[PDB]
Amino acid sequence: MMYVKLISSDGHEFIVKREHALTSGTIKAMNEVNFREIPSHVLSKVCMYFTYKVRYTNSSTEIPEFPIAPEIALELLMAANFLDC
Amino acid sequence: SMQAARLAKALRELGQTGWYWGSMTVNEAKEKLKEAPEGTFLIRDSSHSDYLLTISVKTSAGPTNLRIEYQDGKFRLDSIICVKSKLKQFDSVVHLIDYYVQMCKDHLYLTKPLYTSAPSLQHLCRLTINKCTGAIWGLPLPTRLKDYLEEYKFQV
Amino acid sequence: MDVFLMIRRHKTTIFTDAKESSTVFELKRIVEGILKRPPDEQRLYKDDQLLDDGKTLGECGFTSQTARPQAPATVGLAFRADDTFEALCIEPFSSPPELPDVMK
Ligand SMILES: *CC(=O)Nc1cccc(CNC(=O)[C@H](Cc2ccc(OP(=O)(O)O)cc2)NC(=O)Cc2ccc(F)cc2)c1
Repeated sequence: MMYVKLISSDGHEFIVKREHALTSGTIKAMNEVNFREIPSHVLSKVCMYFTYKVRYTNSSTEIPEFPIAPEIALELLMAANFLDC
Repeated sequence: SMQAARLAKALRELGQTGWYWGSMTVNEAKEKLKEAPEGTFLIRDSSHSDYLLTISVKTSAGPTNLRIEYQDGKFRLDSIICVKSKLKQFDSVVHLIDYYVQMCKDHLYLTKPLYTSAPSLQHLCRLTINKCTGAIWGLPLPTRLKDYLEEYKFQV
Repeated sequence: MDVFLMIRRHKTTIFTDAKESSTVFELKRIVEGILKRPPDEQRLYKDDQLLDDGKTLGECGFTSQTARPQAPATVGLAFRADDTFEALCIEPFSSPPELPDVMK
């Protein structure tokens, strides 16, 4: 109950703080999760979103831009919708 | 008619921005924007009952403020200040802001909004997609997600 | 000063954070608790440069502005193999598809 393992469709294993992964209601509803349809160029960005969301919720720090390359944006939208985050 | 159904839609959009600060006073907006880059902006409620909202924006000379009126189903910048006939009218206040942001990219100078909180990842993707195209209809996305993009078509 | 990191080996990526004042060894201790290999069986890298256990992450060049939550800095990791270390090997993430022409 410290880290969880999120595995992409192409077999990359992302080990992230359990608290941060619970940013996703879908992950929160479910130690390891396999995302059969989310590739690593998407899932890696999702994991950065978790870090950013935890850091910049209820902070007094100015919220910086979250970078999303146009080339990943459509699949990342589908991932984010599936993940409810 | 004040067209409350249109207003409700416009206020829903405003709630999605992440840069609507609600009951913020002019003094509080000044302190927030004091050290921001030129053009950094937010939207908040106006202290004045003849206006619905106020844009607060950093200028070279410090934060300044510009009110937005809502009349007959249309949003417009303050016409006591700006020449009325040359003011575009909008059904949507986020559209109003997005229009002036895009005009500044190509004397109100707007660049980037000051967020109150981190938006959802879905919304951040929506912004990115909108900055790339308006042709939602043809994207390789399920209809459910096209409807989501249609709910907030703005680039800011 | 918080630094936000990806520690990467093969197809494993650990998202974690530390301080500029954290030592390389303390980072190895984080890795040990996750991947169950002791610090002496770990080598950590910034690009191709081996990091010495005693240096701080800031001394290695990991700074709060270049290791942000939304853009973490990468630390390479290599494990012991028998009587030596494996070569550093980080597998790339997948390639995005081509953009729709409307989006280019
Ligand atoms: C057409 C156009 O571009 N007009 C335009 C653009 C930028 C600025 C102005 C002129 N603005 C002002 O004179 C404002 C008036 C104002 C003051 C306070 C509010 O907030 P509210 O009462 O909560 O709606 C709205 C409008 N003057 C200032 O902003 C001066 C100022 C600056 C910082 C402060 F803390 C207080 C006052 C026209």
